[PDB]
Amino acid sequence: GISLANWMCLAKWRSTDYGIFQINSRYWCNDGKTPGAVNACHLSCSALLQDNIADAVACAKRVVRDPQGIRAWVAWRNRCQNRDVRQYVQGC
Amino acid sequence: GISLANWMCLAKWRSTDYGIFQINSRYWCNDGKTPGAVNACHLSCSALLQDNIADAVACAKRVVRDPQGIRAWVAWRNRCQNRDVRQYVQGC
Amino acid sequence: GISLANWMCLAKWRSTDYGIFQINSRYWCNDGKTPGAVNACHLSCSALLQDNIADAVACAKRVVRDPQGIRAWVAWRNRCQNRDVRQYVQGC
Amino acid sequence: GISLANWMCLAKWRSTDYGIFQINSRYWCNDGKTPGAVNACHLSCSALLQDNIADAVACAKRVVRDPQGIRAWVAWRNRCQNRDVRQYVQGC
Amino acid sequence: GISLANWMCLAKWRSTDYGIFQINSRYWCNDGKTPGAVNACHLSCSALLQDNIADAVACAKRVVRDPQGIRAWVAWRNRCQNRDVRQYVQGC
Repeated sequence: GISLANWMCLAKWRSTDYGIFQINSRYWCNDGKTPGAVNACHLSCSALLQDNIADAVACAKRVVRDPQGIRAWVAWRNRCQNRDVRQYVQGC
Repeated sequence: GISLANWMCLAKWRSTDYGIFQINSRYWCNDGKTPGAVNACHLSCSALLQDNIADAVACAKRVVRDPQGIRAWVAWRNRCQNRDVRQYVQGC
Repeated sequence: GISLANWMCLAKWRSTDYGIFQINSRYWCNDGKTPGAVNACHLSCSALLQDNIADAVACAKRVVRDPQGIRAWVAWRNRCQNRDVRQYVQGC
Repeated sequence: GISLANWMCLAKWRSTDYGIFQINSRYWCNDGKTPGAVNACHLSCSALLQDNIADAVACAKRVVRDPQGIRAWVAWRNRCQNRDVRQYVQGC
Repeated sequence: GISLANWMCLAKWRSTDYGIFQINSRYWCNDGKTPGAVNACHLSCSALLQDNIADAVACAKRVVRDPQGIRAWVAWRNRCQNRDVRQYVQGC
């Protein structure tokens, strides 16, 4: 992931030292984010998958999906209609 | 994940030292986020999956999904209609 | 997850040292977040799944889903209609 | 992932030293991002997959998908129509 | 991934030294990005896949997809229509 380290040492027989660390930080910003909007989809025998990860830091993900065995998807004579469909997405 | 360490040491026989760490921090910001809005979908024999992770830090996720055995999805003569469908998504 | 450490040491035979750690913190901000809004969906023989994690720190998740054995989803002659459907999502 | 280290040392028998680290940080910015908007799709026996990762730092992802065994997708005489469909995406 | 290191040393028997590191940072910018908008697609027996990675730093991804075994996709006499379909994408 992330590893930081900061050291100082001295010996004897003025000083003003600075360490400033700023990784994912935001200052005076107007951030905005709008991932993954879905509208008016028709799914008959179908899959939709989304990872809408908006801001992760040092995050870990592990996935196993459908290792083994029969999948059958069958469709016939289905009727799907979208009419006058509008999507406005404005992550301003 | 995230590992930080800070050390200081001295020996003898002024000083003013600073350590500032700012990882995912937000200062004076106007952050806003709107992940994963879904509208008016028709699912017949269908799946929709979303990870709308908005801000995680050092988070860990482990998933196993449908390892083994028969899946069958069957659909016929279904009628699905959308009419005058509008989605407005505005993560300002 | 997250590990921090802070040390100081001295020996002999002024000083003013600082350690400031600010991980996921928010200062003076106007944060807002609106993950995962769902509207007017038709699920016939269907699944919808969402992880709307908004702000987690150091969080851990472990999942197992449908390891084994028959799934069958069957639909016929179903009628689904959406008419004049509007969704407004505004995570300002 | 990310590794940083900072050292200082001295011995004897003024000084003001600085270390500034700014990795993924944003200052005075008006950032905005809008990944992965989906509108009005028809999926008969079909898959749609999206990774809408908007801002990750040091993040790790591991995936296994459909290792083994029969997939069959069958569709016939399906009718799908889109009429007067408009999408506006404006990540300003 | 990314490795930084900073050292300082002295011995004896003024100084003001600076180290400024600015990797993926943005200053005074109006950045905006809008990857992967999808509109009005018809998928019969088909797959659509997107990685809409918008801003990753030091991120790692590993994927295994469909290692082994029969895939069959069959479609006949399907009718798909798009009419008056307009898409506007404006990552200003």
